[PDB]
Amino acid sequence: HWGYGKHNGPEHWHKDFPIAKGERQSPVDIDTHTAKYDPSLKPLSVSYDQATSLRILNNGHAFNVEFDDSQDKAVLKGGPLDGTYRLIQFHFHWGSLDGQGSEHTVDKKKYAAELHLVHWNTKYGDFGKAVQQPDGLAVLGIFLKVGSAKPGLQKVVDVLDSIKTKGKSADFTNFDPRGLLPESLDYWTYPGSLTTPPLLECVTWIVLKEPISVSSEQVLKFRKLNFNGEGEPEELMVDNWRPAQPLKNRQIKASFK
Ligand SMILES: [Zn+2]
Repeated sequence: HWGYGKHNGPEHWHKDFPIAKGERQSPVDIDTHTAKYDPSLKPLSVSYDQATSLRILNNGHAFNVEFDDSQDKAVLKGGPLDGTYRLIQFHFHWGSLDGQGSEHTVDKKKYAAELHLVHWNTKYGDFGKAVQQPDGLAVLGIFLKVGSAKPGLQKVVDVLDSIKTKGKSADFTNFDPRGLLPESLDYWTYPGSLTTPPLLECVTWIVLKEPISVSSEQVLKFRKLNFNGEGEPEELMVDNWRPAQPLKNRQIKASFK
């Protein structure tokens, strides 16, 4: 099965998922000088006040913080988007070392980690139908650098001991994802894909320019998670990132000058 090891990592995924070599794959390098300001983009609207988190799950590739997406409770709209996109989960990608871990890069710079807040277009009814559409998902990507602690991340960090291994979940109610956002909502946007198999080309990416800072202790706790299940040989969950893919026939647009 696919993963992030030498024998099953990103360079192998195309054998089971040929779209891995497709025309709109993610992540990409964001070349800041080539991205063009688009004055027709609108401000992002991130409306998370009524978010209902439910559970946190180690799925063997990352951990997902899952939300109730059966009503418009936590939604993303505006920016490049037409319509309303409902938050279903967030997760991170991170490195074994502070100098790598992000999926997107900025002028080839790798951040220590990257947060993905995943939303689906309500016009398609359910996430499973949305991923079959070219405008099915909107993913808000936020870079993490190591410095000061992010207070709003600590509740996530502290539950990780209870979901160490693949297949473990824990109750995770009343978590406010607003505590993971930077000050500015300036962003880059482009059409792309899921960054894990099945790699479907269904995502409008919105990548924030401003990173958030997390502490060394916080990222060290991410690195104590395991890819394996309980009772199996320990393989630390680190370096769960796909590298940048060819931009091909795409333009990255900036919301800011
Ligand atoms: Zn992701």
